[PDB]
Amino acid sequence: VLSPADKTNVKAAWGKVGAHAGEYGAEALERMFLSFPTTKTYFPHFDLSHGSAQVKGHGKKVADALTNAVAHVDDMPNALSALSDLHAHKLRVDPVNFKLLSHCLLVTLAAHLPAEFTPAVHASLDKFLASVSTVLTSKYR
Amino acid sequence: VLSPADKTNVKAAWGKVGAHAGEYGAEALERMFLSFPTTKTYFPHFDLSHGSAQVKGHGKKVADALTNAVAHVDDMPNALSALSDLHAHKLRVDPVNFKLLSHCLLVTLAAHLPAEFTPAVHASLDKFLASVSTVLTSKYR
Amino acid sequence: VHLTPEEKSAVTALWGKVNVDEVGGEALGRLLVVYPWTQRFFESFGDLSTPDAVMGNPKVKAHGKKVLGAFSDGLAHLDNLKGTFATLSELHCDKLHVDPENFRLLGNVLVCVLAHHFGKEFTPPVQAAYQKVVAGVANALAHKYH
Amino acid sequence: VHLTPEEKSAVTALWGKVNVDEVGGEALGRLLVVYPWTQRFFESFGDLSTPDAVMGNPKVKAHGKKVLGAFSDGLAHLDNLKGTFATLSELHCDKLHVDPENFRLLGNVLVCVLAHHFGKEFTPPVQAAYQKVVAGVANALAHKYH
Ligand code: HEM
Ligand code: HEM
Ligand code: HEM
Ligand code: HEM
Ligand SMILES: COc1ccc(OCc2cccnc2)c(C=O)c1
Ligand SMILES: *Cc1cc(OC)ccc1OCc1cccnc1
Ligand SMILES: *Cc1cc(OC)ccc1OCc1cccnc1
Repeated sequence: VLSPADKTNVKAAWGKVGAHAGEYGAEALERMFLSFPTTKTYFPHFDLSHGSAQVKGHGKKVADALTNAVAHVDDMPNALSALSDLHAHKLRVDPVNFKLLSHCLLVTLAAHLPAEFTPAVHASLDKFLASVSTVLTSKYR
Repeated sequence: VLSPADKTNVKAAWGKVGAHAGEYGAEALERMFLSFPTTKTYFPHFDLSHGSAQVKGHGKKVADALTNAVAHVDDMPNALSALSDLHAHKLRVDPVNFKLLSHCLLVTLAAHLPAEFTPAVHASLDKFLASVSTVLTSKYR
Repeated sequence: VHLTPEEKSAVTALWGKVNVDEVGGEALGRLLVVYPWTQRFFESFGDLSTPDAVMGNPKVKAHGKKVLGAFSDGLAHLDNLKGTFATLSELHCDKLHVDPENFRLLGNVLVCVLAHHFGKEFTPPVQAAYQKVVAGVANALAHKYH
Repeated sequence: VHLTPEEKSAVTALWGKVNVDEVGGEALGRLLVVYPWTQRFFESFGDLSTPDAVMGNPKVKAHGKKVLGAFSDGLAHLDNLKGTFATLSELHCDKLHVDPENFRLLGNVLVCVLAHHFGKEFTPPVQAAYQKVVAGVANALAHKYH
């Protein structure tokens, strides 16, 4: 449950991230696949090598979903309904994997925002990602 | 995120507890205190011995809040705002403890409601307690 | 795992009454219904599309028997739990990469199954004992990771 | 634990640049800000009411140096993390009863802080090597829980 302050921080920080969203999503993905190899079993047909066009393209998709989540922060279940069915119902992603990606995204954010990744922004973004993760792993249809 | 089916399962199952509320809430607490002694540190001035009048009264409060949560399942954050402030801000209960009590409540329901505790209802109840736990451990105030 | 003398007898007494042909399937079955992502590990079992399909799936019931048997072994060697499960630990950790948290979930699902089956006989104290047992079993299976 | 030669080497090169007087405090400080329930273990530390009070807390800074110092210890003994943390593990598990998931959280929080300080230098390969280390440390710290 995001407080009014979390929502402000999330919109402000993601707004900061700005045009670099897709890039950050791809890097988060690369960081996850390297640091936690088991996560690769979910992407059997992807070229998961450093810089592959597939990971970068997929990263843009993740980032745009997050941007959409940020924009409908008050009714995420509704806005993420399709992706929730995809991840929770069809792929059966173990929730631990969402904690791994989330962590890799925060690591990625920290690496590119030495001036804006304050403790409060970190805390707010962590709750947002935890919220988005719970929505994507819950079958509410 | 509870599906329409979860709400129906939770309302049907929890509804059968009824007047057994305090007793079942108290039994869940006792099961929790005996199975995971670390939980007892949250209740210092409490008489935790078997049959304790304090545990019995506390169990009725826990059970009634759950009834209230089931009533406002479609708007739990607002309904549980005060209880969330209590546990998240004032008591700072480590999130792990909620999983332990939740599990103890499922055990209690199962031991008393054999016909109602089907795999599907078991599932919805777990999801429901996890949702209540998330709200109670979140600071959205 | 340290089970007092009294706990050991309560655990053995109860386990003596367990239907060894059903309790394992019930537990493995509920795990797949309650925590659906675990189905990903059992796609080869066939139809797991609904709660009833899972609970009535023959491969779920058969595999359930093996699982219960492993818990039984643990009960006969609470003294050497990590040793008893060394071979299963390599399978689940090095080969299947089942996240350790899932072992804890199955243990707890088993506990819900015993309560469901035994009702009031599965008292708070007997549960306290069983929690130690499944906690040890889960730790022994995760050992390879540590 | 494992860590290949390149990994063990990279981890070292980076640790050499880590400020031992502040990174620990920042990691502990962020743990308290991001996961507020952790503040229940530091009531004697003083004002922790706002992120500014937390990140500025003298007790948080000082304690964080000891924390970092333990990580520095683990690095010098990657082949025996369990032994290295035996004393801390008894303190955290048996005395304080800190739930083990929190060890994992502080570990990842430290990784974020490292990324924050090193920027592009904290490459995915360097992170990967450091995730092996913090996971080793957390498992080592939770040993008395096994
Ligand atoms: C913040 C978390 C995440 C978000 C916002 C997210 C978002 C997305 C999006 C936008 C897609 C494309 C959907 C489409 O094609 O219509 C997708 C697909 C997918 N996601 Fe995620 N995802 C997240 C986490 C995860 C995690 C943790 C894993 C598991 C390790 C994962 C595994 C997959 C896979 C396997 C696909 C399908 C790939 C393909 O076949 O093209 N996702 N995700
Ligand atoms: C299903 C989740 C839970 C619910 C519905 C719940 C509900 C409540 C309610 C209604 C109160 C009683 C306040 C009053 O007197 O009006 C309360 C107080 C309290 N709860 Fe919880 N609680 C839950 C989980 C937990 C957990 C996991 C812990 C710790 C193991 C915890 C520790 C406490 C404490 C220490 C108090 C104050 C008791 C006193 O000093 O009188 N609660 N809770
Ligand atoms: C917590 C206690 C658990 C016990 C005691 C246990 C026990 C067993 C045993 C006895 C086997 C068969 C070994 C053999 O073939 O020689 C097995 C296999 C296996 N287990 Fe578990 N297990 C546990 C938890 C889990 C969990 C939580 C998962 C994942 C959700 C899992 C997934 C599997 C899979 C995939 C196999 C192979 C089955 C197949 O595909 O044929 N196990 N387990
Ligand atoms: C995971 C890495 C961790 C390491 C390496 C670590 C290391 C340390 C060290 C070296 C000490 C001081 C020991 C002494 O001088 O007696 C200590 C004490 C303590 N740690 Fe940790 N710690 C970790 C995680 C945690 C976590 C997650 C919590 C709580 C959420 C925590 C709570 C405490 C407390 C309460 C004490 C201090 C008690 C006091 O002085 O009042 N630690 N830690
Ligand atoms: C130990 O500290 C407290 C503080 C407030 C309380 O009750 C008032 C309240 C607060 C939040 C939600 N509902 C009721 C209680 C009730 O034991 C205990
Ligand atoms: C608010 C919230 C916090 C956490 O922290 C772990 C996890 C999930 C969550 O919310 C899920 C949600 C979000 C919007 C609407 N319904 C459920
Ligand atoms: C829906 C939901 C599911 C889980 O885990 C199964 C945890 C939390 C959760 O929802 C939290 C919530 C509920 C209502 C409004 N905001 C957040």
